[PDB]
Amino acid sequence: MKNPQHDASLLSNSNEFRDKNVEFFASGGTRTSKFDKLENHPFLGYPYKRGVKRVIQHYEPHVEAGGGEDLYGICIDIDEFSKTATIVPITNNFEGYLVAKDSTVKVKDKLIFNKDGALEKVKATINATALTDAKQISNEVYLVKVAVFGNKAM
Amino acid sequence: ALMKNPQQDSGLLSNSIDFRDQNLIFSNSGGVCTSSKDKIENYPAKGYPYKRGVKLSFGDGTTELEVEAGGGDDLYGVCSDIDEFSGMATVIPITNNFTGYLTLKKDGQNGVNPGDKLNFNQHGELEKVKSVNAIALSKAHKLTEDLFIVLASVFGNRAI
Amino acid sequence: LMKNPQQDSGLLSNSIDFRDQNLIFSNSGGVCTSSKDKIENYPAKGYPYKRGVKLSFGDGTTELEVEAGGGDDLYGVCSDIDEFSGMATVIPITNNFTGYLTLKKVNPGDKLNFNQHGELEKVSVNAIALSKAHKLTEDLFIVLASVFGNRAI
Repeated sequence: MKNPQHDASLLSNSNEFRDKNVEFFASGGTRTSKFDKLENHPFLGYPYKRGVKRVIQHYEPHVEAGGGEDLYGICIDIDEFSKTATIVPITNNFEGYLVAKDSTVKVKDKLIFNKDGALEKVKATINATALTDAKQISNEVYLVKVAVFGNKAM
Repeated sequence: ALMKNPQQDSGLLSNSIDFRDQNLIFSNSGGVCTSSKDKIENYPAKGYPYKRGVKLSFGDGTTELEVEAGGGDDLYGVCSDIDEFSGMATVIPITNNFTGYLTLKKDGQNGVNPGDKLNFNQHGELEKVKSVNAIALSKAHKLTEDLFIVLASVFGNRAI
Repeated sequence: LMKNPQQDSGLLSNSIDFRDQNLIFSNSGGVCTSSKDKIENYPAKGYPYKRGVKLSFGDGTTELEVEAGGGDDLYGVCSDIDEFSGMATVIPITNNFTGYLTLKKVNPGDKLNFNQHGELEKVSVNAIALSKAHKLTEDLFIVLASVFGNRAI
């Protein structure tokens, strides 16, 4: 979940202002423009911080985690109450932390979206460049800062 | 006819009380879902590129460039509106995603189904499938014996 | 080699006509600009002014920069440079651009692509020329081109 609703008995030690932004709940992008196009769509599953694809079946088409030739955009935020995901279309530049398949992605590596919407080292239908090393935040969840700028010819 | 506003007078009055299936008209300019951050351009129009993919067409050099219905590897954008008096075509560049009703070929129109991949032909009309990301969001709707439209979403070019 | 070098003179120049006054190296930005255009800035390495730029990484001590380049690494187009701060204004390849760009040392309608030095050269296709080359210096040529993204042709 984006923000797991768990009540604790202690306050998490977060007084240091450095190394405080690589978190799952940090939605959106590190750098954002006023003129970025955002579209809200119904979603099935947990497409948070993942590449998404449209699915059409009676209900209107939804989005779900996916990648490859079927990529349509990137999910940067989720509202669970209304079950709606915010998506940046692939025709729009993006910069932020996304889900990585494993802790094998280094800086400057070219990345592709897989079937599950996770970023992996290279075949590439899009232009994605890793800006940071893979960072573990959960039991097996890895986040990597990636700049995605449009498609890639051939 | 071959105009955004049907070039024929209507014999009857305001006669729609239902709110369903009232947007399937050729004069429905723009997009079904439109953002306030969209980039919109205008160009001189060469012919009738309305609701069709357009390409940059140049002349001898005496006059500025214009846009004409085209596709394939020359595709520049999609014409979503046209002003007849000034002959001005409103173009949304291919770098900006578009979702709306676009002209469809009258050759296999019965074969178009939601989820099918489409591409622009030489006349700027959509056809079933190579280099442009276009997916049909609905079935073909027939407005005239030669005029078919389809709800499509265009989200840029494609590899290979 | 500079966008707007500052010089001093004892005489004033005279503008005799309102035409062909925009063919100067100081003409930054674009000829046609949209109010909804996305604009970024990066630390500049070298002088990528009026050239295609690509992301360049150092040893990790400092932040990444943009340097003149093209081909498969093309990230965007540099349209302005701040001399005081070393900040290069970049328009990403995901946003279409129309303005004067550096041409390699060509007629309207020709297809152009960015070389390894960020210079536009005649033929992947990235831009379409809108005019003929204009010579500013013995080695500097500019051309009005429209960038539409990336296409396999």
